[PDB]
Amino acid sequence: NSVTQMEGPVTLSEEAFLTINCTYTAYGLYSLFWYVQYPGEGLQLLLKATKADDKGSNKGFEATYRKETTSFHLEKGSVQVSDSAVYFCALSGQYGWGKLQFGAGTQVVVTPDIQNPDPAVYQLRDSKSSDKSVCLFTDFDSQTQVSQSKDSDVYITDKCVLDMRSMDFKSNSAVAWSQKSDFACANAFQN
Amino acid sequence: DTGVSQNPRHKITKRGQNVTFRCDPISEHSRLYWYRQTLGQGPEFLTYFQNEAQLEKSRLLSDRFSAERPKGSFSTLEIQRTEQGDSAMYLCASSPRMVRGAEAFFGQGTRLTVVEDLNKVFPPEVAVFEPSEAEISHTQKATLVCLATGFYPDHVELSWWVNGKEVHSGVCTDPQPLKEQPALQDSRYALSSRLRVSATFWQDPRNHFRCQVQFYGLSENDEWTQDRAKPVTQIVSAEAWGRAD
Amino acid sequence: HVSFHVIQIFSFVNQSWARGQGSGWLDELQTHGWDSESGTIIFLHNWSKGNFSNEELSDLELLFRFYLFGLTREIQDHASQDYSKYPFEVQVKAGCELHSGKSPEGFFQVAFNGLDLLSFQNTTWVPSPGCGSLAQSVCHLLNHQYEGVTETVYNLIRSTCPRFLLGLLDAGKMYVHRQVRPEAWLSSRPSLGSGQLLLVCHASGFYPKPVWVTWMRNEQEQLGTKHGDILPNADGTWYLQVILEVASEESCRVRHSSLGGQDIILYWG
Amino acid sequence: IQRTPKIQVYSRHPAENGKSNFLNCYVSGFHPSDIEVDLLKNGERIEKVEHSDLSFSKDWSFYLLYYTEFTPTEKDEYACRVNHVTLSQPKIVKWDRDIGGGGS
Ligand SMILES: *[C@@H]1O[C@H](CO[C@@H]2O[C@@H](C)[C@@H](O)[C@@H](O)[C@@H]2O)[C@@H](O)[C@H](O)[C@H]1NC(C)=O
Ligand SMILES: CCCCCCCCCC
Ligand SMILES: CCCCCCCCCC
Repeated sequence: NSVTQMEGPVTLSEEAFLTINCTYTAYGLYSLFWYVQYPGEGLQLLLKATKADDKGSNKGFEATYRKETTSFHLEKGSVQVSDSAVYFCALSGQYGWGKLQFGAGTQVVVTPDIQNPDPAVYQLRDSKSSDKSVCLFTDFDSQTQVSQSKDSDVYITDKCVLDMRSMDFKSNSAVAWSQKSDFACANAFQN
Repeated sequence: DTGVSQNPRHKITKRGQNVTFRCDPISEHSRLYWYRQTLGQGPEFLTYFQNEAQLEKSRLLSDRFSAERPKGSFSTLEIQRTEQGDSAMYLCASSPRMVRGAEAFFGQGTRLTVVEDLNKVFPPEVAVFEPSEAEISHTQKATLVCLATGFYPDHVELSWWVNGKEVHSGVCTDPQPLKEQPALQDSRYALSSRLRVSATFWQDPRNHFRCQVQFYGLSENDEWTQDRAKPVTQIVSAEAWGRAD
Repeated sequence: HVSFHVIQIFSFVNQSWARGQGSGWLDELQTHGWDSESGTIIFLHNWSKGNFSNEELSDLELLFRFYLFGLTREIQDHASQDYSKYPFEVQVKAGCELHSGKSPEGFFQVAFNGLDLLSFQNTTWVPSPGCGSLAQSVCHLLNHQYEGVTETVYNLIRSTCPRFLLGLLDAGKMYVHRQVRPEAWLSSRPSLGSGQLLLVCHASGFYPKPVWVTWMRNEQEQLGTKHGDILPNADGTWYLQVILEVASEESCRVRHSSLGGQDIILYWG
Repeated sequence: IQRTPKIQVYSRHPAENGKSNFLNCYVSGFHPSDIEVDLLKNGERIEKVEHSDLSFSKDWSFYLLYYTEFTPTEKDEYACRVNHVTLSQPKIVKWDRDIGGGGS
């Protein structure tokens, strides 16, 4: 493929500068594009540049068609959590009339800045069946690494960011669960 | 904003079977493309129609694959004798006539999962887990957890419904399902989600919370010989009311 | 041989039957064909690729396939609204021409039913004075609603064409700048009147095209001969005949770059 | 507009009885490009005829070379037969061993 883009994921906090590198091999009067795929959604155009030295701009993202360096780097000055997505560099050959040729995609994970961590582990019971239960690790800062499980009977998800918009509040959490009856939340998460 | 429409949205087929995907481009777009996408990779080109004419196919396109666009409008893509590796998202895109540097408008895709046996297809079980009193007293917030387990194949859409309406605030679902048994090719899958609301909101027993899992399964057309219910495409939900204690 | 010409000819006979063919040329010498079955470039010589990569040439090949189908369809769509105008034929000549120390020439010219219709000047589609309101309104469309096409044409004729042409000329120098010697011979037959004798000096199989064949009495040229056209052979060489009518009393010269300042003198009887 | 084809018939090499040669027919100056061209031996069509790809001159008029291997004898005759929308009947131009056909 003639479109090579940065291997991801790229992980950075809200307000940090984002750069996704993209290089290409092309001929004549090609056109360059950046597509974005938000979680659970289809692909859609983010920005485009049809002619050399054209800068494509959208919602703070920008990419400049730079012939002489064979580049279409995606930059955004100040990322927001909602920018977490997969970004695809793309090239229309046949002098800008051809099919999009895509890079492999670069996942961006934008982490919330938690200034007031209240890291804790809780146990929640099932609303139907009190005996089944789940563990919740939450309110930890974004630099905290959640250990993967070393037990096949114990499942631990990756971290996930929720945003309570009505209260300008973001928090990290991860979940763990098991069939074992002797299942202890304190153990699931390495303290 | 009627965009590109693809049907079906998802499709499970038994290896060896034929499938036909359909695409309706944006009204009057003369240019129509079919691409294939596997998670972790960009869309891969399959074929290009200018009006009704198929002016370019991928060199690596299999003879099993054939597309048509008989009236320069809707297009069909048929894969004969499916294989596991044909499993992917089949994307249709359309572009306007006579515009250079044109945007390609993508549909939502047909997600194709080729299975060895349809008998292993299973809808999720779904449970809602109630907020911890420790979380409430300690933070004045309340996290509900939804857990979808034992499903196969791995495609579900989990959404949260508070008081009859879907919500996106306070919600965070796992990026990907996880394998209940990672060493197995036919592992079933699980997925968790979290909805965080104020403690006082959860404490009100008049508030209704629902975790809804859309499962993509067998079609009405598929053969079924088990006593268990045909694992058709369906919704499975768990629900709870608030509680004062 | 300083100019690359890519030509198209589009024939519109019915609203159901239209047809597009094309070729590339160094003047009289064909360097490229187009297989319309497959929509591909035919590289007629093993230097026809010039200094371009397969990738650059594949990319151009698909552009031409789309253009040929697209131009044909766009015309068929506007014309099928008046079956009266059929049949008609559209021609295109596009390319470039190099001149040492100057900007290269770039052109894109279009004909309709054998007459100038419009051409591309700088960044503007200018109509032929001779094609009236038809030409005028087609140029309005291209200048106002096909700017994407205009930018493509500009770049092809002003950037790609010179680059390709230099590579093509470099790759085929030996064949294009080759010298091939004419065979020359005299022959006789009666005229249908006058002197009642036709002397015919022939030269065939020479290359390049510049040639000088003049009948001559002693060291003095003999005016009043019929000079033929320089006509092509299938090998790229040329043929020429020159006729002197005489009443039959009592030399034809042959000059060419391939003879290295040694002309061919045939005497006759 | 239309233009009538000009037809010139000539041999690749000096004709010599019983020596394989090539017979050329150059048809030029015509429009539109739709044309039928046969090479004839004693007024019968020769089956193995080849032609250059279509081209056109400064004035947009089309031109074409048809050619085929032949062997000139004392007695065999040879022609170029062209039909075109400008012509109401095929036009036949005999080859002459000494001056060709079609002049100019
Ligand atoms: C093709 O050549 C182009 C013209 O360059 C000149 O001619 C070639 C054949 C060489 O002799 C070179 O040294 C001369 O400068 C270049 O513009 C171009 O880079 C070359 N390559 C391609 C793929 O276009
Ligand atoms: C792909 C090239 C299309 C050019 C437009 C032709 C306009 C036809 C108007 C009669
Ligand atoms: C019927 C009029 C033909 C129009 C020819 C336009 C050709 C432009 C190609 C760029």
